[PDB]
Amino acid sequence: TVPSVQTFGKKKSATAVAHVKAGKGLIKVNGSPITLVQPEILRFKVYEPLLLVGLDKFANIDIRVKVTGGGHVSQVYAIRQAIAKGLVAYHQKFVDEQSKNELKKAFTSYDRTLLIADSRRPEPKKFGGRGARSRFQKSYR
Amino acid sequence: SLVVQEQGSFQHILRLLNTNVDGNINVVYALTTIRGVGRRYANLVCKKADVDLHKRAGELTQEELERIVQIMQNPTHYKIPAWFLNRQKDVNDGKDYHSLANNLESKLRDDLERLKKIRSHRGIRHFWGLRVRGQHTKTTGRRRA
Amino acid sequence: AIISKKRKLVADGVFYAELNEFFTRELAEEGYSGVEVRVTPTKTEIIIRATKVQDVVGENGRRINELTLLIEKRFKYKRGTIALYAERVHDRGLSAVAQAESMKFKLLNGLAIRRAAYGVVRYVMESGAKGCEVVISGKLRAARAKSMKFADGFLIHSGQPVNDFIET
Amino acid sequence: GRVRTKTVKRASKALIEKYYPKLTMDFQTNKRLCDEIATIQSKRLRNKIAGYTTHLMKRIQKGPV
Amino acid sequence: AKHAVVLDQDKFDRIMKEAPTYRYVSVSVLVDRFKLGGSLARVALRHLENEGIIKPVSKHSKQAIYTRAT
Amino acid sequence: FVPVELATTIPVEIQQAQQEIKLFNKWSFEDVEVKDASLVDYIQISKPIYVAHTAGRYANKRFRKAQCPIVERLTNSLMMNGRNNGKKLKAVRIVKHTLEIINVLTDQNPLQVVVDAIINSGPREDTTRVGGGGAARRQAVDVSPLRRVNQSIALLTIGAREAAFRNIKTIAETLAEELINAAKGSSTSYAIKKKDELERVAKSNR
Amino acid sequence: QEVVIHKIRINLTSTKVKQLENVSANIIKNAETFKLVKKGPVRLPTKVLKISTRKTPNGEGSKTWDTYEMRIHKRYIDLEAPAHIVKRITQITIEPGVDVEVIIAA
Amino acid sequence: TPVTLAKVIKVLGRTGSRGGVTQVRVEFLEDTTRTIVRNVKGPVREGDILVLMESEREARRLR
Amino acid sequence: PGVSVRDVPAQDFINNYASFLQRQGKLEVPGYVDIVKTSAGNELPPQDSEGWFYKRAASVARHIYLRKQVGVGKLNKLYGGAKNRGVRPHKHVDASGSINRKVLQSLEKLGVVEISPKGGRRISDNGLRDLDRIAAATLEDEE
RNA sequence: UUAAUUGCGAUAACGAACGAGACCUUAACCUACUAAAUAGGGUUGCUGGCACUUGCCGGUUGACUCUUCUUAGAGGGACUAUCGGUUUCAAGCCGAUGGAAGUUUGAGGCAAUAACAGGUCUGUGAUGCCCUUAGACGUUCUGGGCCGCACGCGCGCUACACUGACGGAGCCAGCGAGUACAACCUUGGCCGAGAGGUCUGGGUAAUCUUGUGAAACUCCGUCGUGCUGGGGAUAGAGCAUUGUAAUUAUUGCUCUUCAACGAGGAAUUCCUAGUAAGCGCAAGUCAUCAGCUUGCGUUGAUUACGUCCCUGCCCUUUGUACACACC
Ligand SMILES: [Mg+2]
Ligand SMILES: [Mg+2]
Ligand SMILES: [Mg+2]
Ligand SMILES: [Mg+2]
Ligand SMILES: [Mg+2]
Ligand SMILES: [Mg+2]
Ligand SMILES: [Mg+2]
Ligand SMILES: [Mg+2]
Ligand SMILES: [Mg+2]
Ligand SMILES: [Mg+2]
Ligand SMILES: [Mg+2]
Repeated sequence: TVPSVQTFGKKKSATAVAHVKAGKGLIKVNGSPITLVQPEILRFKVYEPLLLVGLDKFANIDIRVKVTGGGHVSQVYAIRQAIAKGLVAYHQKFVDEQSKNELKKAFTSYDRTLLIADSRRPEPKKFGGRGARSRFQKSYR
Repeated sequence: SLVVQEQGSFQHILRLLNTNVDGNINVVYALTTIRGVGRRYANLVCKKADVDLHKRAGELTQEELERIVQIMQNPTHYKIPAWFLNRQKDVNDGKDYHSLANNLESKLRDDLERLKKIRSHRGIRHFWGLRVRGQHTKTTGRRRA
Repeated sequence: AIISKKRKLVADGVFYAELNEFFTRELAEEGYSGVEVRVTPTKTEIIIRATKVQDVVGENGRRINELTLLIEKRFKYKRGTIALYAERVHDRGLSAVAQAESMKFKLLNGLAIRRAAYGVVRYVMESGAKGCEVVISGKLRAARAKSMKFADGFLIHSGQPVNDFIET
Repeated sequence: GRVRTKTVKRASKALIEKYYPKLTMDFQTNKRLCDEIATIQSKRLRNKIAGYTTHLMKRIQKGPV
Repeated sequence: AKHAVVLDQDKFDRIMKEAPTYRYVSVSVLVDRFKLGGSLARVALRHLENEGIIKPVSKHSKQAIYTRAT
Repeated sequence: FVPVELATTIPVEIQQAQQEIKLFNKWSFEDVEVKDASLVDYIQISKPIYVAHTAGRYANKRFRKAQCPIVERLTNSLMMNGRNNGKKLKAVRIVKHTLEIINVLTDQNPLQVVVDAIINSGPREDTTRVGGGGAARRQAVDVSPLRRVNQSIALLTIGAREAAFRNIKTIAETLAEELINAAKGSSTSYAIKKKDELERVAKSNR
Repeated sequence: QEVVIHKIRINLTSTKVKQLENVSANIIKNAETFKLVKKGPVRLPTKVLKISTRKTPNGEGSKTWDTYEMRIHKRYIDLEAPAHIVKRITQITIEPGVDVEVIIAA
Repeated sequence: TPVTLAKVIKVLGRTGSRGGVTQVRVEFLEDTTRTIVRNVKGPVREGDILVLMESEREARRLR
Repeated sequence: PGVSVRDVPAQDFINNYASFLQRQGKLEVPGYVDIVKTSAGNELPPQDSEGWFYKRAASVARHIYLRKQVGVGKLNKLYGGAKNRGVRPHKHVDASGSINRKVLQSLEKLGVVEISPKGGRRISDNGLRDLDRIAAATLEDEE
């Protein structure tokens, strides 16, 4: 019934699903709040989308996320991309478009992907080597 | 926790079990210096003394050293499970025992003799001064004892 | 049975690939090409494509009824659930294996090797091939080995248009 | 290294030959115009044909060739 | 060994006199004054945050920077 | 100003350092103008970013390495050596502490010292080996200008790692000192000495 | 008179896709004619079977490899329908290659 | 240290026996319109700036 | 308002839980304290040694709060790590079997852990009370 | 120009095929369809605790409904697209904008003509002819042996630590794979410091193992730059496990031993992006063994984005007493 959007986020193979809602201002992840995350240095990278647009947008908008796959710094980036879309999808739906443009302008000037879904997936580790490109070590001595 | 107040300077070495207990540093790692003790055994011993591992313990009390030495001598009397030992299961039908100092190096030389007496595939390889535990020295280690 | 889906389907593929190679060795005289094994409930239709269909059938249930019982004794089955049908090939030239076993026989019997290839190529062009080839190798006279190559038309070697088009 | 192949350039030459009309400058139109007329099996090849047709149209504005 | 590991009351007093009015305060910069060894300096850093006197900047394990109470 | 109540409670110190100013991690990112052409529009403080870490598709085109923040390049160059290859998290932590050292060091914005360090350590003219018949004559060639930036960035973190090996002095304590020595043109650091070494090598081969 | 719904699951597992998808379309079209409550053609993850192998017999020359693999397409068509209507939908809609199979027990 | 601050006008091809050197014509910042073709070590774009000690000494294609 | 467990970071929580256990001293002892490896790859036993186990059971408690039904092996596997196996490369092996079982058995008697159906253990009524109070206490220390 | 005999263009050549490309498979995007209690969420029931107001976290296959994520069908989508220069204003290249994707979009898969005395008669009831054909060089048992070591090179691993080591604590992946005629993966519970036993299950597998809560990582402490707590080799003894059989330690674990080695000379390998490097997992072989390997995901830079200086190859012109072709 309430105005809501289900904004996903992705990096490498990490997958965060940020549900947004109307209320006081929850921004939770797997039950735990925004404030934890717990790689700890990249707490501020998940604060980045909030501080750019402002805390005022979260007085109405109530976010809640559930993350699966990938690793730590990927899931940070999964959350982070689930958050930035969370606002834009809400401001597109139930608020003016000039604000949503002002979001995108602020996101694009400080663009660390954020809105843009990241492209990079892993090259297969094809044979004749340890990794993908990385070959073995020939000898002629 | 506490920096060393009071005059201090209570002996740098410190001899124990005919071997050199290094001053300052730590009990555990002064014990490792003794011929026969390692890191996990010495940390086991420090528990029974009830001394802090944070303390340097070259300024130890003499009664505490006498406990430690007795713990080295007797495994079975004290709370030591008796397969945490250097040697275990030896002679005919009886008990496990170990040493940790000049007593151990002598015990090792006695067990090396025991191996030489039996003339086993291990003991024969000790006579040669070569590779006991079926390891290939086709390539590796071209210097040797 | 029951086994895992991933192990059944590989055992089915094996079973087929065993059958395929048996019928290559056993039906050499009949001019066999390939099997098409269908597995429905109760019955299983083991269709066998071959040139000399009258020789595969024999005289109204004779060689096929020997082979059905052989398949049952290999793979534990009962009578009724296996059923053989020997059909003709829709244009023999298009199928490569048919021509392979013809070239096999022509060499075995006694014929000019070059002309044996040229005759079979012309047949394939008459049947309706955009292109064709025959490689024949080993020692076609003399001690030292050679390859010998006889061909016609557009031959695609690369790409996927290969599994689709070129019967090898 | 985007140099369009022969078949691309061969068809697109024969396409604009027969259909100078029914080719509005822009791609998506000319793309749908290509799949109508010529019978391409691929998707990419068809898109790549359409890609050259356009480049032929855009030259056509600046004189002949 | 290069010495500067031995603990004394004379060395205890010099550390307290060498504490206040000091920009950099860390495990390295104490040891750079030929002081008590890495951890003994690290413990000495811990005492200098008992009741102010030197206040913290960073809190990390080994990257433990402090500065005087302004 | 204006701490808005979000259900998931944020600390008071964090809510203050937000919105009003486009800061770095805690302190401001502004100022730090170079006033030396060649390094302007490459050593870019003009691009404000809040953490020294991105995914950053910079290694793709050619001059997208210039648009990358200078702080990330320092975490990036700090990742050298196979023990520490990958692991930005650690390097970002180290970059955090170097800046905190400089904040304590005679006040001053720490990014100013970071940028002032890179400017001095960048070589003016570097020699490249020419064939020229057979012998190893080296013509003096001009360095331009990401190459000055890129070599200086490595030169700095090489001074850090060389000091760091068998040493109490933490990579941040070493790097910060290398930045300090490079800001106040002293020629005691490894980055400045190696700049001086080539210069010198440039004058000799002209 | 009966109308006893046993809840029957249909198993479709096979290599070929264009047959399988056509088979799966044929059963749902039969369900639409017989008008039953049924969950649609569910599509389970494709178990890809990877046999890694050196191309050589001899183990000489360069060390080349061939991932000889097998595609598998595991599908489901769950029926909330009686026993007799399942006996009909087993008799018809049988194509070659695709492994039609019935669980029958909820 | 008398430094001459130089600025690029045209990259005159990639030169040298090896790949890592470039001939580039230079219109220096102060006192403009005195064009000199001097070599370059690293990556270049039009309108870039060059720091160097020794300015008025024109370089040729390296053997 | 509304107080919760997660708002307190896990580091400070387990310390506050450890101190809470030291104040009671009724968590119980296993019988192998400091005569024990903890992980089957680990050259040195716990350095804190005395205490320690109170931090351990606090950790198992908060893990069992967060998860649905955690048993012994899953803890072993979680708490395990890298063997310094030699000149050979590393491997993962699950931590000591019994100690984690003695952590669970002790937490069952206190009333932190409750036995769950299907497979494993879940949380009691009175266990959830101490978790929330310790969460409230650490939040007051931050403020 | 192109990665390309890829194309423009000039043109005794014109239009063609093969190879390249196209194709194929996979990896990238869809709040646009079709779908789910073997994939996940929302309300609500019962129910656990909190602050105690309405609010927060839950736990339940109790209901109802949804398909964003998930799978995976069917489609589309990128065409160097639009703009700018730049280039006989060609082929194309270069920079911005948007766009999931602007490196042939990424990676492979197939891969021509002609061959090579490359390798394989130790994958082969694929095989010619020399071998042999019962004292068999057949088969089969039983014990060894391939693993021996003054010593040469060749892939590899672990390190020479303080970007660390050791403790705890935090704690997030993907490829996978797995037994009913056997003995597979094996949670959950008890015993054991371990290894490992045992009862019991679940699973022929998006269902159970399994979120394979893997490692490196992140936090707080111990040691501080000493062959030190770095480094683990060599050793002794025991406790386990596989197998009929373990000494020429099968492997694991226990405690003890603490050797060499303070970043490696001449040389030379690999590499241009989710790559290198790190890290672990994974199946393969396997009763038992991982430093191996084909896959996988995690952390993720540096530096070109050029040139023919070396190396190799390719053409082209030239020469050639060569054509079994510089052996
Ligand atoms: Mg072709
Ligand atoms: Mg191709
Ligand atoms: Mg190690
Ligand atoms: Mg490709
Ligand atoms: Mg040969
Ligand atoms: Mg033979
Ligand atoms: Mg061998
Ligand atoms: Mg190899
Ligand atoms: Mg699974
Ligand atoms: Mg040692
Ligand atoms: Mg070659």
